[PDB]
Amino acid sequence: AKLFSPLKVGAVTVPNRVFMAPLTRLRSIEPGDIPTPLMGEYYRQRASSGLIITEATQISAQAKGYAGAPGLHSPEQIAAWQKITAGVHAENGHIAVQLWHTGRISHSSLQPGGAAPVAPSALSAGTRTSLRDENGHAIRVDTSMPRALETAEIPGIVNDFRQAVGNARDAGFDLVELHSAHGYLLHQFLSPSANQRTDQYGGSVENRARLVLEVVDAVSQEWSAERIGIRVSPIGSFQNVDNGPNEEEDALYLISELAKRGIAYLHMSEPDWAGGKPYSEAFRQKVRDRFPGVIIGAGAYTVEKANDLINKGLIDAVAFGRDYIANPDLVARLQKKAPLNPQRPESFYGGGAEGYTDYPTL
Ligand SMILES: Cc1cc2nc3c(=O)[nH]c(=O)nc-3n(C[C@H](O)[C@H](O)[C@H](O)COP(=O)(O)O)c2cc1C
Ligand code: NA
Repeated sequence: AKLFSPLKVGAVTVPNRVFMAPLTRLRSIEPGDIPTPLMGEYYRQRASSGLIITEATQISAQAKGYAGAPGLHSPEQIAAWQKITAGVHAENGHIAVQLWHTGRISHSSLQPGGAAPVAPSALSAGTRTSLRDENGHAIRVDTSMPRALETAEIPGIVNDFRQAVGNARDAGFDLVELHSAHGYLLHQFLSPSANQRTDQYGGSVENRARLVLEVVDAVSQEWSAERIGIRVSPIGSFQNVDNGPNEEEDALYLISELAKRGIAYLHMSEPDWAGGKPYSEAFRQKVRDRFPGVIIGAGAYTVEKANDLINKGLIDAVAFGRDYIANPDLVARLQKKAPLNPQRPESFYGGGAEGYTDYPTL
């Protein structure tokens, strides 16, 4: 029953702890990377969630690495998001925008001027991203070799997160979630496998965490620390980005730095979903010891797991991913122990209403 009780999340009080994890769906309008009324209906259908966390959204045009992913850096984008947030709030829902810079998980055809994408170091991501073929359908393509950011360019990255959070506030969102996970730009700097820099942003864990903490500080001053959430994936390997040979201690360092800044929540994307070893309770307790604020757990969660960890005080809420794709009233289904619709993975990425707004309620 506690999974269905209210929770204060920074400045915002949500009615339950069944959260919608951020899910890239690649249905935005190109050119311009504009959210659509169809996306608004998708999110409106899921506003019984205690907190919707949007698909990852570009902080700038440079941030783009997927065709079809939305932006929050242009007046067109802001206007369209404003209708989405209004739609969710008119269902008495709550909504946070996940903000990313994709870094080296990108393609030069998606970048301003067709230039190479940026990263902490000029090292191939060794993975693929999603473009659109001439008929508008998602296709997987090798990422482009990135250019290493100059030291003097790091403030511009911070400044672009800062402005994007300003726009998130103007656009009506309740919170923002910094995307510091899954091998995108912030995680690239955190990871010794993607970051081989020789300036103050590479090497030691203090140098590697510096950018993400500069971002947290800037966006907290732009809006408020109690409006800032962050998603991390600091244990295991994700999209070919690992967390180095001291991953547990390094993770606990970052978590303690985040706690010092009073942020609204810590959202941990666990490896049990991808194919790694799941968090031990001893690790979870070390996290909790360092982070007394809201912790969101994610990745292959049962209701059993959710109750267990919530009743134990180790997490405060759970973000459901694929089950939210297929079940707009997931909250009701979980309370009533009803069954779930089956997922149609062939329509997760790209397309239109089918596999998106056409999953039914009880
Ligand atoms: C289609 C799809 C899109 C996703 N998009 C994002 C994203 O934009 N940002 C992010 O942080 N995680 C993203 N994820 C990871 C999920 O948010 C989630 O954490 C993961 O799938 C495991 O949780 P689950 O077992 O409930 O699906 C995505 C996953 C899927 C399947
Ligand atoms: Na040089």
